[PDB]
Amino acid sequence: PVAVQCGRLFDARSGQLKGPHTLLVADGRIRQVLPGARVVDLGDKVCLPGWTDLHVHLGEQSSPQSYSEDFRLDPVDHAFRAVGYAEKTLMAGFTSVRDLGGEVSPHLRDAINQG
Amino acid sequence: PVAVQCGRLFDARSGQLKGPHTLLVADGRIRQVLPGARVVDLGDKVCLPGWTDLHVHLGEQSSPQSYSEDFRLDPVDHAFRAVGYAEKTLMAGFTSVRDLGGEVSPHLRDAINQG
Repeated sequence: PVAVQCGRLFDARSGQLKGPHTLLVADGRIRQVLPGARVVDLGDKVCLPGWTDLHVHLGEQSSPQSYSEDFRLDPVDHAFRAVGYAEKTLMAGFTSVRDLGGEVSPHLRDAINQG
Repeated sequence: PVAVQCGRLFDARSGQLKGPHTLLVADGRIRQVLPGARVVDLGDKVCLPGWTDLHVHLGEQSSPQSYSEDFRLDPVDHAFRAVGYAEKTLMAGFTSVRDLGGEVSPHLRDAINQG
């Protein structure tokens, strides 16, 4: 049960920035948004929900050697690179993505969901 | 029957440069080498036998896009390029070549021999 302390809350539904707020997190879900249990301090930070990227290709990245690469590399190499690509995407603030092509993402999703 | 007039003859067998000479050409072969019939003047030129290149690949040429090209191009394109490559080779003084790899040269040789 971790209580997160935020100096400023962004209301996605309306589109306005509210004042200080306290979020109660339990069981992986948000329980209470009481304005104002381990404590997390973010007093000097603007609090926002996680971002979603509705168009990504986590199995690949463009390079000067991209086109010649489609006959030399196996999907295992693409998975080994997608590990780092997914970590980079998560650290940038995007907690969800929609992948729009490639047969490694269904396996990457299964691996991520299993921890 | 064309008589070629040469100011200086190179003797390949011995390796020395001789003096003026007259070659008699008939039936695609050399008949007489009399020292001295249509006449060809090369008085200011050193005459030498045709050259041979014992290692060529007339079906290809190296380029920055060479490796990515092995999955996109068909042998017909390679033949169309080998036409110009063979003309360039012949004009440089090489009347014979030994080709050491590629399945277009046996067809190029047949085409050249047929005229």
